[PDB]
Amino acid sequence: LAEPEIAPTAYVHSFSNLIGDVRIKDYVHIAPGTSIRADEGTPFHIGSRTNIQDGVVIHGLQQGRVIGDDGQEYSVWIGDNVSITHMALIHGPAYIGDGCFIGFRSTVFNARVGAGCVVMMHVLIQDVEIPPGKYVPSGMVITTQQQADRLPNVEESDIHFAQHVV
Amino acid sequence: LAEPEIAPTAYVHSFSNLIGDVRIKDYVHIAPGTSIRADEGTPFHIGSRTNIQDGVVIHGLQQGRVIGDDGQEYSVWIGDNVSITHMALIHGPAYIGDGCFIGFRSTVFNARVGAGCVVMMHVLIQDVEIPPGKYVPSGMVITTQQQADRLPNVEESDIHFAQHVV
Amino acid sequence: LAEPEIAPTAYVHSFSNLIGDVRIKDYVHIAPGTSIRADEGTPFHIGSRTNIQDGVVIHGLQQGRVIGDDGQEYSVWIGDNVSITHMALIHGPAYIGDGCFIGFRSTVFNARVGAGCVVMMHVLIQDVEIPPGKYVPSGMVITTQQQADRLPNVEESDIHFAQHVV
Ligand SMILES: [Cl-]
Ligand SMILES: [Cl-]
Ligand SMILES: [Cl-]
Ligand SMILES: [Cl-]
Ligand SMILES: [Zn+2]
Ligand SMILES: [Zn+2]
Ligand SMILES: [Zn+2]
Repeated sequence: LAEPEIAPTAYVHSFSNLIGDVRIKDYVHIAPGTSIRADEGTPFHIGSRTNIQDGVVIHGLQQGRVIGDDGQEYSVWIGDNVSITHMALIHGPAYIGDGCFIGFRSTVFNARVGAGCVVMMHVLIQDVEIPPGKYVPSGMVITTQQQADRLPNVEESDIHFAQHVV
Repeated sequence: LAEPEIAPTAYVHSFSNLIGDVRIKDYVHIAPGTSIRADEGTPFHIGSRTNIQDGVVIHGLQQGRVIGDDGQEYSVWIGDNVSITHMALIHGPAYIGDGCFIGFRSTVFNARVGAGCVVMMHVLIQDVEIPPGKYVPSGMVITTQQQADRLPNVEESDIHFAQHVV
Repeated sequence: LAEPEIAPTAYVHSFSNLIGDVRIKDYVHIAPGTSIRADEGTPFHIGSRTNIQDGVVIHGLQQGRVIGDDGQEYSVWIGDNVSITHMALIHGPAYIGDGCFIGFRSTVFNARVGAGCVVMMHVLIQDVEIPPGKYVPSGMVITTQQQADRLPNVEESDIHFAQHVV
């Protein structure tokens, strides 16, 4: 496999299982207890200032890609200023836009989550595109575009909540 | 504890925490980031060509067994050609039949899942017997036999989905 | 960081990622595959005879504390005789009282769970106080005090179930 590209100012805990063509940008913080393996789906991108918390798995299917902001194909693209919180599963093909909060134990698989979404806890997002700036309440199972298209907009209190957590 | 029995053609990543009387058959693939410990409930069986993905825990209660295809008691029996996908929890006593797909973050505990089931994501299956060839949609919490007995049959698109993932 | 205080009779598996001011009392059993890091929120308390099972993460927010039984502030307080079962997430600020069962894949975050509760599988408890002696059925997402105030009392069969698991 290709080697990870780890920006000089990124922090990757030595316990993180980081493998393959994972392109990690400035000031990223990858916690212990994480698995970020581009051994099937590849490449991955993790944007600047993004935090990957303990218990997260990031993996990808061999087949299936999203377009990154650079126009290249990725198995997983996670933007800048994103929080991928404890036990989240981000499984390629997946795009998560800048500034998103992905709350505890939530999954994004075969999906695009627009910039500035606040996804709460114990959520499944699969097989859909979530527009930018949407809020997903805890426990929601979003598997159809019809559901995704009904989601509420992020409110000030949702932004406040996310900022408080991270 | 007894030692694992690892078939010559099985692959067990060195990071896997594999302990006790775990009987692993031909062409099994056990990923890093897995825990498969027969230190309480024992023994375990993992059938040929089965894949155990990163984030899975397989454990068992000291008391409580299922009958394997060989007539012996097991804490956990997982058949041939099974996919135990990321973050699944298979907790003995448990039987999972040949050809099952167990989707991301799903749990099987004190239960039997018949051959050829397609269990989707964020599912709980507990205290029930799922007949062969049933589909469990994402997010379902199955804790009574009445619920298990209402499940739909696997359709071609469910089989196609599972094959595409694995 | 301060060092953990590990009681002489506590068992902490060498694979456990245990960091910071974590105060572990008599006869505690911490499994492999656990993460218990007081590197942000701190301190933590884990009471006597409590079991932390494989797959659990215990972490805390930098800001936000609960009052322990000793009157001191904690990020996470887990009482005596508690079972924190596989893949549970206990995230500070959090208080879990003596004798609680926290079932598989359940989360307690920014919440107080009174002594003697039986919390089942795939539960979220967030932003609430659960009174002592309440039962939370599997799959419940408890995010408001109104929901918490409707919970049923633990019955003999719930106690029997918990004892049987642990
Ligand atoms: Cl973390
Ligand atoms: Cl999980
Ligand atoms: Cl894997
Ligand atoms: Cl354990
Ligand atoms: Zn995968
Ligand atoms: Zn167990
Ligand atoms: Zn945390």
